[PDB]
This record gives sequence, C-alpha cells and structure tokens, in this order.
Amino acid sequence: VINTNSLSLLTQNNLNKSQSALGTAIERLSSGLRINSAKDDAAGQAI
Amino acid sequence: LTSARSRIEDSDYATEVSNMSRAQILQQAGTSVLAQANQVPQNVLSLL
Repeated sequence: VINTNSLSLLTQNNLNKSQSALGTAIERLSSGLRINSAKDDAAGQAI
Repeated sequence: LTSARSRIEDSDYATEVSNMSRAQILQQAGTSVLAQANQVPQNVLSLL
C-alpha cells in the first residue's frame, strides 16, 4: 500500500543484470576478443 | 652480405597487411562503440 514500493524494488533488479550483459557485449566488441579476463574462460586464457 | 642484411631487416608484406586490416576493423568497432556508450547515460537521463 502506501509505505513501500515493492514493485519498483522488483523492477530495479532487471536493469542492472541486463546492463551487465550490455557491458560484456560492448567490451567484447571493442576488444575484438571473446575472452578478456580469465573470469570468462580460464582454460581458454591459458591455452 | 646484401642478401643477409635484407633478410634480417626487411618486413613481410603479408603479415603487415593482415595486421593493418585487423587494426582497421578494431578502429571502426571502437569508434561506434564509444558513440553508443556516450548515448547510453544520455538515454538514462532522458528516461529520468
């Protein structure tokens, strides 16, 4: 009811995650590489 | 000696052309990407 906007709190969840995907894609394109830090693929990084 | 110096010194047309091509692709990408990156906070404010 009046006090708390639980709905908006739920919406907030959706922007960041998608934005993290956005940034991953952006940085991937800029670098020209799929694997830009060992986080994404340690094995591929080493190989 | 001329042949030896040439081999030590000259560069490989093919390798260097390939590198140039790759770098040009990267430049195009990065330019476009920076444009969009600036655009993104812009739409954040717009939706504000």
